Amino acid sequence: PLDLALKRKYYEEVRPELIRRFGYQNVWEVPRLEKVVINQGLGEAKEDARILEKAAQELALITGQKPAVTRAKKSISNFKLRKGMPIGLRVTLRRDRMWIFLEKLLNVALPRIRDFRGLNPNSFDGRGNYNLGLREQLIFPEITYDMVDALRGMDIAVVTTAETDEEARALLELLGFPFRK
Amino acid sequence: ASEVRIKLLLECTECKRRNYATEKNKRNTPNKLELRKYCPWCRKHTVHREVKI
Amino acid sequence: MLMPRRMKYRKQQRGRLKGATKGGDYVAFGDFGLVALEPAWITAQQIEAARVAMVRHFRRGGKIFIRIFPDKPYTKKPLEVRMGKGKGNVEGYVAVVKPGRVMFEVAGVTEEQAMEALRIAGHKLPIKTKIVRRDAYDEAQ
Amino acid sequence: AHKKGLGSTRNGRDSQAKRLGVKRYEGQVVRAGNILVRQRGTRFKPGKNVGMGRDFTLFALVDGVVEFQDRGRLGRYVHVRPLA
Amino acid sequence: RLTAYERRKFRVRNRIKRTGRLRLSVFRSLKHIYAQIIDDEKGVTLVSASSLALKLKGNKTEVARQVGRALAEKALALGIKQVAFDRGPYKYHGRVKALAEGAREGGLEF
RNA sequence: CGCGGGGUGGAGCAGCCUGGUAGCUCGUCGGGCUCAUAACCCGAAGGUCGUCGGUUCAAAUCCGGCCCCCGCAACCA
RNA sequence: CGCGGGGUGGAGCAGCCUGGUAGCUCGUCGGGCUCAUAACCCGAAGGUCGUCGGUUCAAAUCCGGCCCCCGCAACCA
RNA sequence: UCCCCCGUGCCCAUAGCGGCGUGGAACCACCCGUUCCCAUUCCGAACACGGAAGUGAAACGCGCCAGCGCCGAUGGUACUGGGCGGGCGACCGCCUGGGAGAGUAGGUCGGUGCGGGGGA
RNA sequence: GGUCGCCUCCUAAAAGGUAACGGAGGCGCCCAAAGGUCCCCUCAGGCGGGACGGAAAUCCGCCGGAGAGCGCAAGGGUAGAAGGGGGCCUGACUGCGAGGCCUGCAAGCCGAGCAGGGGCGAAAGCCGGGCCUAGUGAACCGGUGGUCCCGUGUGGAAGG
RNA sequence: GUAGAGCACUGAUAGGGCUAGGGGGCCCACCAGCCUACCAAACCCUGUCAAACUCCGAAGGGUCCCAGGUGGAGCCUGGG
Ligand SMILES: CN(CC[C@H](N)CC(=O)N[C@H]1C=C[C@H](n2ccc(N)nc2=O)O[C@@H]1C(=O)O)C(=N)N
Ligand SMILES: [Mg+2]
Ligand SMILES: [Mg+2]
Ligand SMILES: [Mg+2]
Ligand SMILES: [Mg+2]
Ligand SMILES: [Mg+2]
Ligand SMILES: [Mg+2]
Ligand SMILES: [Mg+2]
Ligand SMILES: [Mg+2]
Ligand SMILES: [Mg+2]
Ligand SMILES: [Mg+2]
Ligand SMILES: [Mg+2]
Ligand SMILES: [Mg+2]
Ligand SMILES: [Mg+2]
Ligand SMILES: [Mg+2]
Ligand SMILES: [Mg+2]
Ligand SMILES: [Mg+2]
Ligand SMILES: [Mg+2]
Ligand SMILES: [Mg+2]
Ligand SMILES: [Mg+2]
Ligand SMILES: [Mg+2]
Ligand SMILES: [Mg+2]
Ligand SMILES: [Mg+2]
Ligand SMILES: [Mg+2]
Ligand SMILES: [Mg+2]
Ligand SMILES: [Mg+2]
Ligand SMILES: [Mg+2]
Ligand SMILES: [Mg+2]
Ligand SMILES: [Mg+2]
Ligand SMILES: [Mg+2]
Ligand SMILES: [Mg+2]
Ligand SMILES: [Mg+2]
Ligand SMILES: [Mg+2]
Ligand SMILES: [Mg+2]
Ligand SMILES: [Mg+2]
Ligand SMILES: [Mg+2]
Ligand SMILES: [Mg+2]
Ligand SMILES: [Mg+2]
Ligand SMILES: [Mg+2]
Ligand SMILES: [Mg+2]
Ligand SMILES: [Mg+2]
Ligand SMILES: [Mg+2]
Ligand SMILES: [Mg+2]
Ligand SMILES: [Mg+2]
Ligand SMILES: [Mg+2]
Ligand SMILES: [Mg+2]
Ligand SMILES: [Mg+2]
Ligand SMILES: [Mg+2]
Ligand SMILES: [Mg+2]
Ligand SMILES: [Mg+2]
Ligand SMILES: [Mg+2]
Ligand SMILES: [Mg+2]
Ligand SMILES: [Mg+2]
Ligand SMILES: [Mg+2]
Ligand SMILES: [Mg+2]
Ligand SMILES: [Mg+2]
Ligand SMILES: [Mg+2]
Ligand SMILES: [Mg+2]
Ligand SMILES: [Mg+2]
Ligand SMILES: [Mg+2]
Ligand SMILES: [Mg+2]
Ligand SMILES: [Mg+2]
Ligand SMILES: [Mg+2]
Ligand SMILES: [Mg+2]
Ligand SMILES: [Mg+2]
Ligand SMILES: [Mg+2]
Ligand SMILES: [Mg+2]
Ligand SMILES: [Mg+2]
Ligand SMILES: [Mg+2]
Ligand SMILES: [Mg+2]
Ligand SMILES: [Mg+2]
Ligand SMILES: [Zn+2]
Repeated sequence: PLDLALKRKYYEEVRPELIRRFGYQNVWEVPRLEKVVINQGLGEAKEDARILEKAAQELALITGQKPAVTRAKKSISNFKLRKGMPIGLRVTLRRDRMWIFLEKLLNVALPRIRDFRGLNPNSFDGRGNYNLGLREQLIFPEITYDMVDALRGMDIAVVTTAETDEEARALLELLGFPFRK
Repeated sequence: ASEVRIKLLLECTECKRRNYATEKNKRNTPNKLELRKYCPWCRKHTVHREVKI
Repeated sequence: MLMPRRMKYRKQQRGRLKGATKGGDYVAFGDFGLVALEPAWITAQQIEAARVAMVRHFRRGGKIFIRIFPDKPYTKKPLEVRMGKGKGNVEGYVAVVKPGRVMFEVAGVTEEQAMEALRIAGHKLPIKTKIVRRDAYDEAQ
Repeated sequence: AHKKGLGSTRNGRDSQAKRLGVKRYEGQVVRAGNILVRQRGTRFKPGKNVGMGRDFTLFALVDGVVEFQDRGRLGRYVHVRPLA
Repeated sequence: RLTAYERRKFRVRNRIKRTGRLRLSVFRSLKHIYAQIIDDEKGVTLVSASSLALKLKGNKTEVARQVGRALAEKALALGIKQVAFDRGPYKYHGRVKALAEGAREGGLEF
C-alpha cells in the first residue's frame, strides 16, 4: 500500500543493474521479490509449552503479522510428538510488509548479529530463488534483554521470480545483501 | 455395545416419555446426550436428553 | 543352494506343466548351452550338482551362466502320516522347466571342454537334454 | 498303528458368497426400481436415470432398456433410456 | 495435474449437470461478465445474454445485475423456466451473485 | 511335528496381563576398617530384553516364522 | 439392577453413636547415640479428609447423591 | 459458408511430457489498488471488489518438430469351442471353427458439436 | 489335538455358484464427531534449500494421476473425493414404500417416490448415519416406559 | 479376467552396468582422499518366475431381444 526506503531502492537502482547483466527483453522477466516466509519452526512447543504464544507474539511485533501455527505432518516417536501437535510458526510477509521487514533486517538487524561474516552463497537452491538460516531473535531491532525471554533462532525464505540461480545472486546482492565472498 | 459404551433412550422433556434408541461413549462425553428430535405424540420437534436406558 | 531370499507366500500349489517354455528358448549369454527336452521340476539339489560338476571340469577358469531359479516350494507331508490335517511342510525348492528352456551356458571355454562340461551336467539331470551353440537365430531373437 | 502329532491348519476359514456383479444387461427392458448392478465401488457409474445405493448398488429410476457406455478414462457408465 | 480452479469447476459443475435442469453457465472476467444457458443433454445453447454483446458499462456488479435482466426476458420468450445456475469456479457473492437475482427479476425460476 | 510353560546386566528371579514405565538378591570393579583375609561399613559399574518379521505414534510388553530350555503326548488293539 | 460402607496424608487406620483438632505408628529427611545393619530418642514435609451441591456459626464425623472399590443378597429368557 | 477469438460440450492420451516459436487493436490474462461488499489456522497468494497505467514475461491460445509417453497393423505363433488319434506317465500329435499377448512395419505434438464476440 | 457364527482374498476352470482336517487373514468393536450440509482445499515421495533440527519435527523450491489417505483385515473402489480444514447443525428423523437383489424356509440387502416436521444451502438440491463388504442371536420367559385396547354380573382394581 | 501371455503395479529373480553406508588396505583420517576380482540399497541394460502379480487378453460362457424349433418340449395350480 505504502512507499518506503527499500521499495524505491529496488525501484531506481536495482532494476537497471539487473538489465545490466542479463539485459531482459521484457518488463517482467526481470527479478523481483514476492514472498517472505519467516519460520521459528519451534517443536520446542512439544506436548508442553502453551507458552509458545509469548514467543510468537514477539514474532508479531517484529513481522507485524500474527504467525499461523503449523502443526504435525504426522506422529513422531523419538521427537516426542503427535499428529496435531503445534510445532511451527509460519508468517508469510507478502507485499508491502516485506519491504518494511526486509530493510529492517539488512540495515539494522543483519549487522547486529554476533560476528557477522557475509552470507553463505552456495545456499542458493538453483531451480529458482533463495533462503538461509539464523541463530537468535533479539538481534532484531524491536526487542532487547527483558522483553525477549527464551532464545529462538528462525528461518527466513525469499521467493523471487529469479528463474535462474545466477540472476538471483545479483538481485539480492544488489538489493542490500552482504555475501561471504 | 460394551461396558464403556452404554445404551440410551431419548426422553422428550415436554412429557418425559421415551422416544429413540441409540448408543454413546460414556468416556469422552460423560455428559447428557442432548439432541433435538421429532415426536409422533407431538408432531413437533423438541428437546431430548439421555435417560439411562 | 538356490533358495528364494525372501518369500511372498509359504506353501504353493502344484500346477501342471503343459507345453513348451515361456522364455529363454534361445541362448543369450554364453557360447554353448543346455536345454530341456522334457518337462520337470528341478531341485536346487539337482541344479547345484550340475553347476559343481562343470565348475570342476574346467578347474580354475571359465564362467558359468545358469538361467533357471528354484522359485517354487516343493512341499511334502512328513513320514507316515495320513491324509488331511493340512498341507505338507515345505521340504525343498524347485524350478519349473518346460521343453526349450535354456539352463546352463558357458563362456571362456574350449569346444569339447564345454561339450564334456555341459555333457556331465546333463547327466546330473532327471531329463533328456540337447546341447546347442549360440546362433544367429538367437541373435535375431 | 496310525496318526501322530497331526498339524492343525490355522486357516480353513472363508467368507460368504456375495453374488455380486451385473444383474441387468444392455438392451434389456427394465422398469423403475429394478437393480441393474450389484458391486462394491463404482466399477460402473450412475448414468441418466440410474441411481446409486448406500453400498454402490445401481438401480433404475425409470423404465425402458438399460444401456452400457464406456467413457474411457472417465469411467464405465450405465443409463436407462425411457420407453418410446 | 489440475488447478484449484479446474477441480472447483467440475466439483460444483457436476453437482448440477446431473440435475437434469437447464444449466446457466456463467463467466467472470475482470473486464465484464456474461452467461449462457445450456441444455447439456444435447449440448446446445438456449440463449446467451452478456456484456460484450449488450456492450454496456458502468460498475461491474450493476452491469452484472443488468445482463441477467436481459437473460430473463430473452430466455422467457422461448418458454424457458427450469433454471440451474452454474456458478463456475467463482462463488455466489457480488458479481455473479447479482446476475442471479437479476435473472430472477424477470421471472426465471432458480 | 501335536499342545503347555519358559528365554532380560555374570549367576538366579521380577518386569508382559493393562505398551511409552527396567527393579530384588548375589556377585563384580573403586574406596573404607583390619597386621592381614572374610564379615561389615561407603560408592559405582553392568541387559537394544531368544531370534526375527511386524502392529502402532512407538515395543522387554502386542503379533507370527524359526532356533533353544522344560512339561505332558506320538493311542503300535 | 436392588439392600449394606465409605473411597482419609506416599502405604495402612483411630477421628466417628453425641460437629468444634486444616488427626496418630510404619515410610522419609536432619539430629544425640551406635563399631555396625539395628531398637531407643528429640524436630519435620503429608488431608482439595473420594467429589459435587448442601445443613449452620465454619465443618473432616449431620444430608440429596454424584461416584464407582470392598462387602452380602438374589435373578439370568 | 471462411478465419481468429471467448465461453464450452463430446471421442478418450493419435489428445499427452518436453523443447522450439509466435499471438495483445480485439477477447483472455497477468497487471492497478484496498475505499466498499467479501476474504487468509499468517499473507489481497487465493476468494472478493473498485478499476484499465503497464504487458504478452507467466499462464492460456494458435502452431512446429517424434527425445519421452501414447496409440500400432499385416504375417506367424501360443491357446482353444467342437471332432479324432497318440503315449506307463509327465504329456504329444491331426481335423474343423475361433484366434491372441509380446514384438515388427508404421501412426501420433490432437478431433470436433452448440452459442457468442470480432475479420471479410 | 483342531475346528464350529461372521467378513476379505485365493482354490473357483473370464457370468452366478462350487468341495477338501486346501492356501493366507480378520470380526464379536468404533465415532456427538469419524456424523448432515455448505464453502473451501489436495497426497505419498524424491531432489536441491535452510539456526537448534536429525535418514524423518517445522518453513522454501522444482519434479508427482495416484504408489498417500479413506478408524481397524483383505479385495474392489477412489483426489472431477469417498480423502484435509472451517461455518451452521442433529435426516444416528416419525408415518410409508412403487420396484427389485438374493433365496429351500426364515433371515439378509438396494431403493426411487409420497406425508408430517426440521437441517444445511442463494438456489438447483442434499440428509431416513459413517468409501462399501464383518462388529452378531430366531422364538419362548420376563423387566422398564408409554398407550388407555381387553378387564370374568357390574364401577374400579388386579392382570394382560 | 480364465488358457495364453506380459512385468506396467505387488514380490521373486540370474548376470552385468552404475552406485549409498557397511568391508578394507592407501591414510594408518585427529577428518579428507576411499581403489576394489569384498557385501551389495535404490538405479540402469540383458534374462526370467508367480493360485492369492496384472499394461494386456482368447476360445468360450452367461443374459436380454429377434427367428427356427410340436417336443413323452415348456409353463401355472393341485394329488402321489
Ligand atoms: C485296557 N482295556 C481294554 C478295553 C477293550 N474292551 C479291549 C481293547 O483292547 N481295546 C483297544 C482296542 C483298540 C483301541 N485302539 C487303539 C489304537 C487306535 N488307533 N484305535 C483304537 O481304537 O484301543 C483299545 C484300548 O486298548 O482301549 C480296559 N481297561 N477296559
Ligand atoms: Mg543475456
Ligand atoms: Mg565468522
Ligand atoms: Mg497294528
Ligand atoms: Mg470370497
Ligand atoms: Mg511358549
Ligand atoms: Mg541368563
Ligand atoms: Mg520379586
Ligand atoms: Mg510373546
Ligand atoms: Mg519398557
Ligand atoms: Mg549409615
Ligand atoms: Mg517374542
Ligand atoms: Mg508321552
Ligand atoms: Mg461394611
Ligand atoms: Mg452439633
Ligand atoms: Mg573406630
Ligand atoms: Mg450364592
Ligand atoms: Mg446378574
Ligand atoms: Mg472452455
Ligand atoms: Mg516468448
Ligand atoms: Mg499498449
Ligand atoms: Mg519469452
Ligand atoms: Mg502449455
Ligand atoms: Mg486457430
Ligand atoms: Mg483452428
Ligand atoms: Mg489453421
Ligand atoms: Mg490444424
Ligand atoms: Mg519432422
Ligand atoms: Mg515421426
Ligand atoms: Mg522422425
Ligand atoms: Mg503392440
Ligand atoms: Mg473336448
Ligand atoms: Mg485322449
Ligand atoms: Mg491371427
Ligand atoms: Mg488352430
Ligand atoms: Mg462471422
Ligand atoms: Mg463489418
Ligand atoms: Mg477336543
Ligand atoms: Mg441369477
Ligand atoms: Mg460343509
Ligand atoms: Mg531419488
Ligand atoms: Mg535435505
Ligand atoms: Mg539446516
Ligand atoms: Mg544443516
Ligand atoms: Mg530436512
Ligand atoms: Mg485400511
Ligand atoms: Mg484380486
Ligand atoms: Mg490393488
Ligand atoms: Mg469435505
Ligand atoms: Mg475437520
Ligand atoms: Mg449464511
Ligand atoms: Mg418391497
Ligand atoms: Mg415390492
Ligand atoms: Mg429419497
Ligand atoms: Mg427442500
Ligand atoms: Mg462399516
Ligand atoms: Mg412399574
Ligand atoms: Mg373398561
Ligand atoms: Mg361409578
Ligand atoms: Mg397396563
Ligand atoms: Mg543381480
Ligand atoms: Mg542386479
Ligand atoms: Mg553376484
Ligand atoms: Mg563409483
Ligand atoms: Mg493368474
Ligand atoms: Mg491390445
Ligand atoms: Mg479378441
Ligand atoms: Mg404335448
Ligand atoms: Mg391356480
Ligand atoms: Mg385351484
Ligand atoms: Mg394356490
Ligand atoms: Zn412430545
